[PDB]
Amino acid sequence: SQKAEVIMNYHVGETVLSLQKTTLIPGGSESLVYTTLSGGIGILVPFTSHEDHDFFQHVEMHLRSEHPPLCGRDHLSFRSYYFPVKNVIDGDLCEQFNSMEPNKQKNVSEELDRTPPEVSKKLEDIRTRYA
Amino acid sequence: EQKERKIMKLLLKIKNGTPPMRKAALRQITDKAREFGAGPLFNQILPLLMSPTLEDQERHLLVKVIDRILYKLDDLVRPYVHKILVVIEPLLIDEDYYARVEGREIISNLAKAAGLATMISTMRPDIDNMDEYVRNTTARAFAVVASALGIPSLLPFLKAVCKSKKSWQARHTGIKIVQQIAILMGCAILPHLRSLVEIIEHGLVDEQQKVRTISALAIAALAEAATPYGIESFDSVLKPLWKGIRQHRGKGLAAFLKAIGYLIPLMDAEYANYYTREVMLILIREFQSPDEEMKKIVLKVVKQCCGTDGVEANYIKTEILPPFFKHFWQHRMALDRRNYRQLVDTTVELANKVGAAEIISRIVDDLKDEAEQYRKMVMETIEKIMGNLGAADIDHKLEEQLIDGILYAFQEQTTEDSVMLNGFGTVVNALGKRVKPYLPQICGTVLWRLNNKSAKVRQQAADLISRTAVVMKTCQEEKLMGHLGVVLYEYLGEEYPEVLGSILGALKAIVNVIGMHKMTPPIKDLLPRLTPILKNRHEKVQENCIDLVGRIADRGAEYVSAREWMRICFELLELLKAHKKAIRRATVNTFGYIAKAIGPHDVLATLLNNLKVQERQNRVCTTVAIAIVAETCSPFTVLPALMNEYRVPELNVQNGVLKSLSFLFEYIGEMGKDYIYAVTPLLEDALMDRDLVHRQTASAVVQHMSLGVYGFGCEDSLNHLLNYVWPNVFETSPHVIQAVMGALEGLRVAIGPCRMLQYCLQGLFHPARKVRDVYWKIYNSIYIGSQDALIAHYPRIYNDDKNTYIRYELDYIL
Amino acid sequence: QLEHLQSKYIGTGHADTTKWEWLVNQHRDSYCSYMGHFDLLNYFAIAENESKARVRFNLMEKMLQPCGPPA
Amino acid sequence: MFLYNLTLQRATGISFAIHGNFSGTKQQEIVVSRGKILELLRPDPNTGKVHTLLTVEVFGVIRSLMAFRLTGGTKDYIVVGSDSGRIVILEYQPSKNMFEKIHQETFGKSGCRRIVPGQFLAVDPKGRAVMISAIEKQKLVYILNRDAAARLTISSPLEAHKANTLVYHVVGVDVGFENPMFACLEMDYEEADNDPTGEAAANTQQTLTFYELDLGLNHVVRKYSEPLEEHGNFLITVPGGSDGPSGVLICSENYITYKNFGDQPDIRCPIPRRRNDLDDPERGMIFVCSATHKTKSMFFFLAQTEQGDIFKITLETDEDMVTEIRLKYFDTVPVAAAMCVLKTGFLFVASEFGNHYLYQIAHLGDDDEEPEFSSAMPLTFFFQPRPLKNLVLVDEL
Amino acid sequence: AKHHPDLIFCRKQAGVAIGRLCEKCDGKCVICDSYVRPCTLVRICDECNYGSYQGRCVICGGPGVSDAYYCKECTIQEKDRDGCPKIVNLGSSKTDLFYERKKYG
RNA sequence: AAGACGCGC
RNA sequence: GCGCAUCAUCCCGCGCCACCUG
Ligand SMILES: [Zn+2]
Ligand SMILES: [Zn+2]
Ligand SMILES: [Zn+2]
Repeated sequence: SQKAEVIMNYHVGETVLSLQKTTLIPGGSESLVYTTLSGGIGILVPFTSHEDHDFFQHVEMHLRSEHPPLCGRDHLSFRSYYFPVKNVIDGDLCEQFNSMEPNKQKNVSEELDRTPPEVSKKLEDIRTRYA
Repeated sequence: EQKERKIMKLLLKIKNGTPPMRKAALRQITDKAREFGAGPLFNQILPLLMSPTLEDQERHLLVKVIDRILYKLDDLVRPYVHKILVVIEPLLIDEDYYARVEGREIISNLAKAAGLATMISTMRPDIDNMDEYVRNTTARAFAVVASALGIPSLLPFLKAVCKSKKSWQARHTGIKIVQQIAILMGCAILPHLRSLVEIIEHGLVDEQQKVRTISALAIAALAEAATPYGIESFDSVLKPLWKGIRQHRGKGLAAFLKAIGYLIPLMDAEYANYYTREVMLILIREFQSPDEEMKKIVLKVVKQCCGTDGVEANYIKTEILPPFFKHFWQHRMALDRRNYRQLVDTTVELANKVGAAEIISRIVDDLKDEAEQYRKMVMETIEKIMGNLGAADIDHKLEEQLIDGILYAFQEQTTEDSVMLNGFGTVVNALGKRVKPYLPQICGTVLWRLNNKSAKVRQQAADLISRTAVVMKTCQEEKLMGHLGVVLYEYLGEEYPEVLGSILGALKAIVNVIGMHKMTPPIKDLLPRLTPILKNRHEKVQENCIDLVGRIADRGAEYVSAREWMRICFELLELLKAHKKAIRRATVNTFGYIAKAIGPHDVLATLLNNLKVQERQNRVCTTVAIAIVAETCSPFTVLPALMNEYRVPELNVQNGVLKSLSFLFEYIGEMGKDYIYAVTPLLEDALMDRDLVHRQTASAVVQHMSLGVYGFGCEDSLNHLLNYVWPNVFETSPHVIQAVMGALEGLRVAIGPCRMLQYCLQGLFHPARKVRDVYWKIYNSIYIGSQDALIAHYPRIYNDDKNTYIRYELDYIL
Repeated sequence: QLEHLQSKYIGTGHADTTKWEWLVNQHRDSYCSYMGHFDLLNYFAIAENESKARVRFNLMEKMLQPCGPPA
Repeated sequence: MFLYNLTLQRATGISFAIHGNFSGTKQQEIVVSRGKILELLRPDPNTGKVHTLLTVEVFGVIRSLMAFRLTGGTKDYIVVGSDSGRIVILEYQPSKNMFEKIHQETFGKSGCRRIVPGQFLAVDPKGRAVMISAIEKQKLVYILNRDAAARLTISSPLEAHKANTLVYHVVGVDVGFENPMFACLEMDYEEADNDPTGEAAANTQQTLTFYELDLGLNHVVRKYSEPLEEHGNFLITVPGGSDGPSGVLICSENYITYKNFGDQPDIRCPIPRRRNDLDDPERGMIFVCSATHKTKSMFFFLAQTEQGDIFKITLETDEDMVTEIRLKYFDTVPVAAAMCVLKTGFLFVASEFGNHYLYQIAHLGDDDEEPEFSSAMPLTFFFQPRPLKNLVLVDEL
Repeated sequence: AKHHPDLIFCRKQAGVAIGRLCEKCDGKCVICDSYVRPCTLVRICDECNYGSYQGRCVICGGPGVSDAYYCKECTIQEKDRDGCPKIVNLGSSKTDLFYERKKYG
């Protein structure tokens, strides 16, 4: 008969036993907050514009190509552990971008034709808006 | 009888006739060897190898067919192992690398296929043979057969042979076997070093001169096979070797010195230093020996001793350098080959260890010697030192002396060799800025060598200019470089092909070192002058001019008219039939830059019309050119033309355009996810059961696209493509099987192992056998990669009344 | 003739491999993956009032002969 | 239809723990690994508080974690075995406040596979070699050395594969400047699957396999294979050399076994039980975690049972022979996945669930009023639990 | 390698040394023979790198002038986590080619 | 002029 | 024996792997 189709896939890495879509901060927007069995709490934030999504995707790809994980594990393979990633952008690399030494971050800044200060401002804008 | 009557006909078919006939004959030999047997076949084959008038080609073909028929037959060659061995022995004893490799492969196949018992039975009696050549070839046979199947299975047998008391010949043979194992195995004998050392020890104690010499050689071979570690297993051999060093003389002294020199790097720094100090007196006493072999041995020993860190620069300089350098610099000993290379290696190692200063400062004077061999040797030492250590140790006097020496050596160019040019280039590169005052002298000398007696020494002059252009440009002499460039420009009319190639290479170097807009020759006139050079036939000038025009298109494309662009494109299509692969790669690169510079319409139309040459050599080149054009230009401006060209019913055109699509998808990578929808009808049409080549091309396109678009969520069209790709698994041609396997692997890594497991679970236990086999191999291919997801993708199997097949741990509910 | 990597791997079936071998290999792989994954082991140790050490010990003992005796 | 992934709260549960001088100073530090987060935290002896100093995410599953140092050195390196088929050695830089990679060697495919090394990791106590082992059929040995530039070097892996065998635990054995030694609970199962009578479970005992590491021959060979009376759980490394005798303790059901290579007799000691147990007597008792304290004057071992009882294991031995093993009840704490005994009289307990406590040792309780047990006593043992007396709670996380 | 099925790899445990490639095989991939996106280096085994074998081309066996590399597709397909990718055979084509060249040369 | 592979009159 | 077709397959002129020799 009729069969549904999957539009999104991701691998948090820990068992998830909670899932809800409610606002957290007053005056904010709806978010998909989830809680895992390991004791971590995370949220999912939609993209309000195409330019922001493109910038975030470019930043994530450049960080993956330039800054590998510490244990030598492929980030794309780690996220595509059981099923391929679909329409999900990881923010962990974007937040870890603030921890690297200045040389590489500045270099990727002109590689993206942008500057580190406004890049950090845009990174913190999502956090201060949806959380 | 009839079995033998069918042998000589096939032999004459495979040895005489066209290659297709001999290949076909070999085919039915391989096919029908199951029923033919081995007995009469060998009884007829072996006398052919026994013929004294055997040729190289006949021997190679016969040994190849023997190898193949022996690979096919597992345990059907036992009765004739001795005959095969004794007839391969002359083949392996030869001094040909390929022949000895084939012989050792044959013997390894014998060891793998045949049992050890029959080999032992046919192998034992010839150990104590009086003839020496058979003993040597049997030693090689033992080496290779013990390399096969592992050494420990016959190590006690070797110990028993070496412990023989009847004659010294058996002990000599056993020590030869140990030496051969050491020289052939390499690092595979390290766990079994102690037993071999104990076996060789008592043979070393033996009073026979031949036995003790071969024991020393075996010890040296074991030491060089265990160079990193193994001194603890060798510390029990030092005393007899020292006794031989201090007592024995002659060949035994040489063998013992070689063994101790090999053993010196094994131990620690202090022990090595003490032993080098002990042996230095004997080395000094032996340097002036007339024998060349002993001189080579002591040179190698000195090099090995100097390579160790136990010695110090001051001590080695004050002890061994004066006498060795006095007694080891003569033309009579320089006339040799092995002595030449060993002296070069020893001097360069000594220069690296102690320093280059004195070792070059007191050979630059000898560089002035009129002897050509002495000059070549000293220049080779100089260039090796410059390449290894560097040049930040030279003062003005030494550097000017070296410049004078190299200029004098190059001026008296009598022999034909590129070592002159290599040495000069290494010298000028090492000098760098410090040679800038001298550049006008080199320019004048190279000009004088260039303009004389009708283009004979101009080849090396142009090669020298190309090599030295880097330092010429970094010396800030731009006007001189432009003068050389323009002069060489009017020197472009030389008829000689190699001279013309050297000219083209020099022009490439001069236009690469400096910007093109600063070049004095007219490019707008240079290209019409290079076009006849493009129409040339010699390989060197062709490749040089193709790379030159590639550089023209890469950088100087603004000053070139489109008419001559299209024309040189026409001769690029004409020239695409070149034999060399580098020429074709440079040619397709030139198409890439031309299509980047100008609109990809005329060049695309010309390339698409070259798919009817009736030869795949040009078709693949045109395919690569079209792919690079589409990659360097807008893809959406190329695909409609590709489809329109596909609309023709020409099979070659369809294959070419499909390969072009595959190459384009491979090149673009992730950017081509937007063009997936445009090629789906073409892929569906190609996947139809019409032509095998169409299916292979479609599978290649699917695999390349799947790898490219992986990780971006394009499964909707990939699943539809797999729905048509899947029914192509049931095929027999190896090429289509490989293409299908690659396509399914790409679809697995893109979609995920779950869908692949679902598809492969349909017939894992089919009643038929072929479908079960192909499903099982596909399942194995899926299971090898990304195994950690199949656990979640496994289905549920209901347990029986005797076994449990349900994982109850996954049914827990919180 | 690149079947060397196929033969040099443990845990995969071939032409006449019966159901029992496939199921025991599946069970062994499942147990090893359970041991490797911290989250699933924690889930198992939460489901039953036990400890992770005891759970992994029992899982190791289950690796001796899954799916009953061979037939 | 595109979402952005964030993390408001990081993982808190602790799966592994280790301690050492990771900053090059005398101040001890603790490195614990979360599910997929590696962070460094150290306590303050003056106040007893614990503050995190660094927290990074590795984007991978951590299966092993332990520290080592070279002989004569002052800094401890970090070795972690992830699901990826490679091994990486870490190093903490106090100036940059981040982990610096020093080496990375690949040896197999990624993912939690049955025959891929990474599950078990062993390091030589002296700090000259490291051993990584898989669940089945795979074992690799690496050599750790320092070059003339005072930088870490990695040698080639060693072939130590054994077909159709299962490994329960791998741990290094002290040799005292001799060749490094490794011991594992290797056992075979080839005959288990070939018997249709169902006797695979019966007549199948574990073996204590020993492996050398011959630096001269650069190869590994099996030393012994000693069958065991009952199945074991994990092994303990006894500090050997000049300070104490070399050996290994085997933890099993209701028993502890001491074994050593040579002519060392076996020593057995039943695990004491509480007074008037309310549980089922048929249920066995095992060990969940253990610690150590290699004090120069005298070393002792700490272990925790299933119910959380802390037992102070004291080993009594002659110059070269072992006499008896004396068990003693220390205190009772919540069950902990890993426990580390810090210097300066501090104990850190990484509880399996709930909050993590940091007790402070005040009285060692050497021969207190409570009687102690020993292996020399003929035939079980019973002890009465008491509230916290030796340990004093200071701070909890 | 890919074109000729006769050639086989040693498939031994990877060592610490890095393989080399000659001028002819400067950009070829060690598995699929591609000149696109070289990302990761190539490791050689201890047996394949000993004495005379040091500094030799992985594919054909000429002098080593450039370092070998793995392409992007090979890295994605997880094919680089395998044994030593060095050919131990000498190739059937090379033997015939050398024999005919020696005969007609 | 060469290493393999598959296609029918 | 005919007509064919595929593998960015070869087209590289000779290379050198511990050795000959009183
Ligand atoms: Zn090559
Ligand atoms: Zn190899
Ligand atoms: Zn590749």
